Amino acid sequence: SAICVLEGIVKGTIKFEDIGDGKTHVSGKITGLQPPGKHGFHIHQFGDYSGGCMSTGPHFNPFNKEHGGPEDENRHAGDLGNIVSDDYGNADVNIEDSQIPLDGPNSIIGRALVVHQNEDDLGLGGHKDSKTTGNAGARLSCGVIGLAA
Amino acid sequence: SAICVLEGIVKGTIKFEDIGDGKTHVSGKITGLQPPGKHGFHIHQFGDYSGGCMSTGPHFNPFNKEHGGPEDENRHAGDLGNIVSDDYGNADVNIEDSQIPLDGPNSIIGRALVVHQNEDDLGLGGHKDSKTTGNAGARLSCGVIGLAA
Ligand SMILES: [Cu+2]
Ligand SMILES: [Cu+2]
Ligand SMILES: [Zn+2]
Ligand SMILES: [Zn+2]
Repeated sequence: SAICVLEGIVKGTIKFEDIGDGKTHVSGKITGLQPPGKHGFHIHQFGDYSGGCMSTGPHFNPFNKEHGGPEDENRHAGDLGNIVSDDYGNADVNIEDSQIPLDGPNSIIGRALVVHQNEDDLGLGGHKDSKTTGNAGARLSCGVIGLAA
Repeated sequence: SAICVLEGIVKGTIKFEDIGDGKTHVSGKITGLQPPGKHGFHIHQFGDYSGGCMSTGPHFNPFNKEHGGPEDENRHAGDLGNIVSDDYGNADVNIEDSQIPLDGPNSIIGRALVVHQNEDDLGLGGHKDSKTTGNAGARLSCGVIGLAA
């Protein structure tokens, strides 16, 4: 098991459980996520927010692919897609994925979870930065991913 | 390299560098650390502060020893001893140690750094809890230890 306490504007505790396989299940309640709609949600390379969310670096990309959506083969391991907030800024996270293991050479422990101001276009927006960040825009919050009981 | 952004009352960014060996060097500037004098400083088992610093659990103890000081053989790997704050609450951390590696089966990545209200008696206080926590008292702040560039 692993766990992430979000720091920044958007608040919440995100748990990670080996499910497993194979797959890990990521969940938790998020609040303060404005405006309502879809927001990019990604594991980034470094678990360092000493300099703000900017210091977590680029998307976690161990298999050296382009940015995509969680269902594409051509996809960063850290590409969890979008989560959705309602009119009050509340969101429930409930995602299953098989490129974010809790051990092994490509584990996510000690990396960072990041949630974004905009929708992640899943690499299909035809923007300058579509194929790297999904054009997801500003980093609202981040948390270091930690070993949990 | 690894890094810790302190959350709680006491503020600061603590860096961890393989030095190395062998040994890792831990440093950074801390503020808000009252009252002046010695405060226990320890790596704890879980990088989880979802429930407050309490959720980081006991001292990191991979080699299954009793609590001691950093120079004892009979010592938790997480036992970094005491740091010192001046009259204004400021402290400079500068410690070298060889039981807190940044990789391997006994790495500290994804665990937690914790700083305490009291002096750690290094297992010599003859208190109920001397040989487990050093009688270090309340957890003022904690940070998850993260992978850094
Ligand atoms: Cu991101
Ligand atoms: Cu401690
Ligand atoms: Zn990506
Ligand atoms: Zn100890």
